[PDB]
Amino acid sequence: SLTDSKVKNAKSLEKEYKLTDGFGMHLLVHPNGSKYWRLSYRFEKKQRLLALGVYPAVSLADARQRRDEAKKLLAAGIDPSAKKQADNKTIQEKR
Repeated sequence: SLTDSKVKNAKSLEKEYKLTDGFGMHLLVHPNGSKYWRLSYRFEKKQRLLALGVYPAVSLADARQRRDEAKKLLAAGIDPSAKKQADNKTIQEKR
């Protein structure tokens, strides 16, 4: 399971790598320096990858919330790629 500090302190390498958080979610740490939240899921029923947002715009807590929302859509038979992820307000945006 990831922590805020592991996420913050992860450094880019030569090639992209994934830091897994569980339940299909990972942080992609890209050599471009950017950090992407992603969810692996199955639907229709191929394996797919969902973008959940960009750190630090989206925190680890925020990413887990967006994962949860995607799992709810999946459970209702809705492809979670149809969702505008930004409609999930972040904890800071809430402020």
